[PDB]
Amino acid sequence: TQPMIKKIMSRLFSAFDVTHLGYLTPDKVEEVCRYLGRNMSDGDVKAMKAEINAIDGHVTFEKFWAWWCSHPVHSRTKCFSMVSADFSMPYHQQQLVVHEKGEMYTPSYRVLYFFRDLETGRERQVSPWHDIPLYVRDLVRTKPEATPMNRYNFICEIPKWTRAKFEIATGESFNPIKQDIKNGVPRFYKHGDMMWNYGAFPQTWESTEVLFEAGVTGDNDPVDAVEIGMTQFKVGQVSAVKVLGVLGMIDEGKMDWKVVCISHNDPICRFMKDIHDVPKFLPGCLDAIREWFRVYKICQGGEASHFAFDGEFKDKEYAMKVIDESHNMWHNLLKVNKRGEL
Amino acid sequence: TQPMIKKIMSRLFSAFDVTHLGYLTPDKVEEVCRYLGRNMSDGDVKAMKAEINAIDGHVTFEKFWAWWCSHPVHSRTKCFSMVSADFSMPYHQQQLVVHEKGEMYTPSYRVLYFFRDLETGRERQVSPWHDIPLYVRDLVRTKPEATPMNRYNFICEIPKWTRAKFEIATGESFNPIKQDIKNGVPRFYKHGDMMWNYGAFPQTWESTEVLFEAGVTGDNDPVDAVEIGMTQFKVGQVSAVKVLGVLGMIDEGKMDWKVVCISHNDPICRFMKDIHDVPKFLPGCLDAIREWFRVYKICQGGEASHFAFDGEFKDKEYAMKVIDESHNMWHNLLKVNKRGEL
Amino acid sequence: TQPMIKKIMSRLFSAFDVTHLGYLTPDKVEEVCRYLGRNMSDGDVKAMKAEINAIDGHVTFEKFWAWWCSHPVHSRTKCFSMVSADFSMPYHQQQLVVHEKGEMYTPSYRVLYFFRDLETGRERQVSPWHDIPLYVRDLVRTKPEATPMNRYNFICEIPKWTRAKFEIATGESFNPIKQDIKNGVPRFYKHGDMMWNYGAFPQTWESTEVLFEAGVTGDNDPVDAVEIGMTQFKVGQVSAVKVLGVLGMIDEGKMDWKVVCISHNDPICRFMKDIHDVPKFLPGCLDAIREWFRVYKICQGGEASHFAFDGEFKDKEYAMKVIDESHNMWHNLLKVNKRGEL
Amino acid sequence: TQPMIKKIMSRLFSAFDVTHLGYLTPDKVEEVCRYLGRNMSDGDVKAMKAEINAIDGHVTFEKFWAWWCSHPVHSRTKCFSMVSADFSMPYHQQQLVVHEKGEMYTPSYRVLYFFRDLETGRERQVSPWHDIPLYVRDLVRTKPEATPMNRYNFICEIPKWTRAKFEIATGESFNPIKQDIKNGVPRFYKHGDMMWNYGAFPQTWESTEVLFEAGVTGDNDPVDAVEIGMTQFKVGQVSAVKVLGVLGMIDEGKMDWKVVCISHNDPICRFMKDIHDVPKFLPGCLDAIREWFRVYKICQGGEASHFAFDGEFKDKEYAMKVIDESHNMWHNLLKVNKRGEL
Ligand SMILES: [Br-]
Ligand SMILES: [Br-]
Ligand SMILES: [Cl-]
Ligand SMILES: [Cl-]
Ligand SMILES: [Cl-]
Ligand SMILES: [Cl-]
Ligand SMILES: [Cl-]
Ligand SMILES: [Cl-]
Ligand SMILES: [Cl-]
Ligand SMILES: [Cl-]
Ligand SMILES: [Cl-]
Ligand SMILES: [Cl-]
Ligand SMILES: [Cl-]
Ligand SMILES: [Cl-]
Ligand SMILES: [Mg+2]
Ligand SMILES: [Mg+2]
Ligand SMILES: [Mg+2]
Ligand SMILES: [Mg+2]
Ligand SMILES: [Mg+2]
Ligand SMILES: [Mg+2]
Ligand SMILES: [Mg+2]
Ligand SMILES: [Mg+2]
Ligand SMILES: [Mg+2]
Ligand SMILES: [Mg+2]
Ligand SMILES: [Mg+2]
Ligand SMILES: [Mg+2]
Ligand SMILES: [Mg+2]
Ligand SMILES: [Mg+2]
Ligand SMILES: [Mg+2]
Ligand SMILES: [Mg+2]
Repeated sequence: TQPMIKKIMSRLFSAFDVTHLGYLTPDKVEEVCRYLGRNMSDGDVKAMKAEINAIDGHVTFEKFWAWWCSHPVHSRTKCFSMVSADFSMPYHQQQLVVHEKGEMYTPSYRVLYFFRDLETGRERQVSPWHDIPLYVRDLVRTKPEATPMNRYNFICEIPKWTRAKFEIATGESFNPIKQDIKNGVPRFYKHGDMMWNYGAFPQTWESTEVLFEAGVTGDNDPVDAVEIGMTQFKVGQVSAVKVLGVLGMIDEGKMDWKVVCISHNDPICRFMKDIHDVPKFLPGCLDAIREWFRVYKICQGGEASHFAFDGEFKDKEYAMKVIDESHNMWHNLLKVNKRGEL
Repeated sequence: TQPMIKKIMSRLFSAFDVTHLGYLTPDKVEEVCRYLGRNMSDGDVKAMKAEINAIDGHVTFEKFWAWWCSHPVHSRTKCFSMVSADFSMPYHQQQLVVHEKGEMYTPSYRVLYFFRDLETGRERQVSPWHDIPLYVRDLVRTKPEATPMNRYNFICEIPKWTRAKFEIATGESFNPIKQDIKNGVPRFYKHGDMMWNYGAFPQTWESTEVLFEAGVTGDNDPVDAVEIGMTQFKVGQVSAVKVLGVLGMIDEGKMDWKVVCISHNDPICRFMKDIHDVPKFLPGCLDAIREWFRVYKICQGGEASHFAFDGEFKDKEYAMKVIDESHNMWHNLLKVNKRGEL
Repeated sequence: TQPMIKKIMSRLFSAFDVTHLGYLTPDKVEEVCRYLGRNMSDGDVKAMKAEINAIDGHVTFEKFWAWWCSHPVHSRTKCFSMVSADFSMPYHQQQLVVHEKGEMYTPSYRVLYFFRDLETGRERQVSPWHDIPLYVRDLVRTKPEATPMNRYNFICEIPKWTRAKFEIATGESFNPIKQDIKNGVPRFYKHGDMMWNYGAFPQTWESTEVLFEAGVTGDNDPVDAVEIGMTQFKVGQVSAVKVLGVLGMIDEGKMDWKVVCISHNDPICRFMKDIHDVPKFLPGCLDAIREWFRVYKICQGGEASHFAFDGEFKDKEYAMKVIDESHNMWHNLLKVNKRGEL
Repeated sequence: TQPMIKKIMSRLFSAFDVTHLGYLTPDKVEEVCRYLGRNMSDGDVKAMKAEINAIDGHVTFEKFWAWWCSHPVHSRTKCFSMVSADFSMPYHQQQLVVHEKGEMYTPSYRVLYFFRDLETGRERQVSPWHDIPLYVRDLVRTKPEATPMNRYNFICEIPKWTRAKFEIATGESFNPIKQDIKNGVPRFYKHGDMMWNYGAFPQTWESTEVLFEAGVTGDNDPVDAVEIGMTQFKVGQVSAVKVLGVLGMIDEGKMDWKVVCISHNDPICRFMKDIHDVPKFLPGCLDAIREWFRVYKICQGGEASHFAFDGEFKDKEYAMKVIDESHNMWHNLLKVNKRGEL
């Protein structure tokens, strides 16, 4: 009798009121009985059609539900096994829900994430880091099996044209987004605005236990992403992106890959197929990204950033390896060592 | 010990070889034992670490698999419950696979559909009509809960700029795509080429038992769709589309809605938000569609088509109602009345 | 006193009524006299200011014009050389004007072209064939001198998705567009609709006096163009296109090049840089174009079309050479031999 | 005998060597004499053909030119009026040429502009401010007379994602672009990078003699433009833009309009039709522009900028009026008062 069962029965009802009259015609009443009764004889069935006929007026869904719930929970469940097979969903869709706890630009501000199970309606808090899938996987993959997958979830921490340095709080339960703290106050970029959507990939971690080719360990954070599309995102907004390449930034002695990606919703996504297409269609974009990350902390007392491969942006095949490997590291962190907070 | 278990263990292994060295270092050997052994003491554990140390040379995944499979299937399963929770997929992705049975443009030609379970690797034949989801539902829905869904699977039967009249064979098991037969020969449009991708929505049916507002029943086929993007699709190709509106075509006395939609991969999808945007950005497109469907059978001995609403293209809210209701009709056809073939 | 002179004086007037009060303030009246009066005697300047101050009410432009036209043709002549240098246009822009003489789809239908000189206001009829520039040349070319030009005027005779075979009438004075006549009636394609904007390049001619490399002479018509953008054009509409390549069609034994081009207003024009990009971004488009032109006359009793280079689409460099050479032929036809009608 | 005459004769030559054999066949030699010779005596035509036939080897253009230049200035004069009418260009296209005088980021750096007359080949230095047309006007306007014009030349001083404050030097002859000087050194924005292409409209001037509606005079500079397309421009690059709206910025007590525009080469230009479409397709763009200009000088010791209309972005109709009026002011500055340098 739970809300999940009610939705199943609601879809069942629609198969007998396809045109949404709002009620069951007499013919439809006999038909839903012939259907529910399929794993019965007439003993429990005779009692069923007689019961529904004795309802007063139009058999609305609401009255049909009432009739259904009035039966004994055991006998219901026998025929319900058929109903459930035909009318339950393949999987329960989870709606990502975002809530703010004010006040923005002060240390108290948080962006919290929840799941709303669309079948049960139950809400639970989740971690944008651990619980948002890194890979966007269709239940039924219709794109041809030849073309390989390139659809990643990107969590936007810092929208295009802004400079409040929001971050997934790796140290707090459920890892809400917060504003980073620098010199005791909420941190704003001093160098200038972030000129692309900036954020991170969920279910990745720049491991402090891994010696990257560059001779350093990781910066202890989710893998960083720069989304170069034309649309400004909201803080905490999550959207599907295509990975194009990656910059081997070494930041304060830690590996700090910067993945270049573009929203699958951008008008030029189709035409950007690897890192080399970015100079062709967005000349100066890669140079500006490399330079911004090279110098941005200098005005803050830091030093110029170093880069592996002499600052070369590696291609997408390489970037997806980097992401895959940080997914493994994240598996080791959360699944194996049970660390949900740093 | 099945292929599904092997993939689970392969992802497990990667969490202890994150950098893909191809083997387990000594430290990693102790760690995978501390992990597998978490629901054990030392009795079954002592036997475990001793067993893995006694492997010769580098513990490759292949040797790790061998060691794992050599244990007694019961004791394995106790710790495996933990492994399965951490490293099994949320759901099994199904790869849509298409096979042709030649020869094209003859009556023998068929396009068959299969599912390849990507975890088990098992293939089964499926119906493009019944088994391809009508609605494209993300497991975790990241688009904000306010913006409503508009992502439908479109099965292309007739590609842009062609005239071989392929159709889902509603009368055959597994409903392969075939070429329609007219006057004893494989059917080609006489009027001209189809100038947009033409096909159908899976899990819909223009019910022969429903009296549509127009005073007729349906044409006994899946709901028809015209995809107006610039890209030509392959025969049988399935892709995600956005519904914009619908034309109330009455064809030979049957309701024969023609849904106007556009590929979510087209460069101008973002800008087309309802049926009214089509004349703005694709002037003449709606007029040509209405006219082509109005007259195309006349040169074949048929009559001009009629249209409800005096030929008005209804908007997307209306088109999605039409699609929703034909989904209900399809539920009644397949689930309730158990008809997989017409 | 021409309307041309009036517009010059209107622009002069605006330079002293910059915010468009609609009239001259006293200080502005003194300033326009000091301007008109260099280099004249103080006698003529003071008398000039006096003539204008003696105007009744507000010195609107319309009254300023009146004063000017009443002024003596002598004093005018000396300063007007200055005025003309400062305020005359570099060249007179001609506005293309299109008029129909009904009735459409009958032999009487004509689309006529005119020029309206925006400075003199005089309208004169012109030939879309002879008088519309083949090359679109900016007065000041701002694109870098490195980038070679690829901006051509395309005259649409047959809009996307239509089949009325309109044509520039090479045989009639001013070469209006008419519907071709086949078998005594206005001609419609029997094969199907034209699925791209179809038309011709002005100031070109497939010479009947030239033996093309293919061993045949030309089809005696302007060079044919297929514009593959997503937007449908109106009959007779002229717009700027980018040339991509050309198909060496031989039609009924005559050279009948089919240039592939795309509108500079199309959303994907920037990404289409040569003929090879068409299969990348519009798969099937080239094949469909070749096939349509190969077979369309067969159903009319004609023969399959032939193609040079085995049906290969030559690239944009080759296509521009063909166009340049047909431009030379047109120069010989019109300028040298004075043939405006065939 | 000018290089201008040589190009005329080159085009004439091509009209008799249409396929570019590179020389004149005998029949073509007779034909060019019959052309040049109307209307002359048979004596002069036969002697002319004889002069050219008496040429050694193949009559290439280069030798044809030689023959022409040696011909007697009398006979030339009579036919050349015909030649000039048939083969001279409507107007001489000027190619914009840009030269740097290093060294960049020092006070010595200059970007100079030239015109190369494509017919005469003569190069002369020009002012990007005065000599580049504000309005982009086609010789033959093919867009329908209904559509009003919205095609302006934009001079980029500060490319997208940069912060070197380059400026048209209003104080120097020919008004080269230089880096602004602030506090004795070449000026860089302290606030951050300019996140859109920034520059100015040629042939405009924010007059110091005009009391703007806001109750202040102008900032004595060309009108400022922010180009919001996705493509980064080079310093000094000139390109055609579509005007969308304008921000009524008051900067240090002076009127300092900020016109919002977008490149006619941008993929989404067609879809942006007025200022209201910018929030539809580039959310946050307007807010970010207003805010950047509001605060950027504060970190330099300056004050927040003021805005007329409470910071509202006025629409494109209003923006074009502002531009038209600043064009009038520029006419008064340059043409009437002869001020090319401030
Ligand atoms: Br050009
Ligand atoms: Br224009
Ligand atoms: Cl998880
Ligand atoms: Cl995918
Ligand atoms: Cl910082
Ligand atoms: Cl199903
Ligand atoms: Cl959705
Ligand atoms: Cl048919
Ligand atoms: Cl025909
Ligand atoms: Cl190009
Ligand atoms: Cl010729
Ligand atoms: Cl500054
Ligand atoms: Cl517009
Ligand atoms: Cl002024
Ligand atoms: Mg940080
Ligand atoms: Mg980070
Ligand atoms: Mg960092
Ligand atoms: Mg980082
Ligand atoms: Mg059919
Ligand atoms: Mg159908
Ligand atoms: Mg039908
Ligand atoms: Mg149908
Ligand atoms: Mg013809
Ligand atoms: Mg033609
Ligand atoms: Mg032909
Ligand atoms: Mg032709
Ligand atoms: Mg300045
Ligand atoms: Mg300025
Ligand atoms: Mg200023
Ligand atoms: Mg300014």
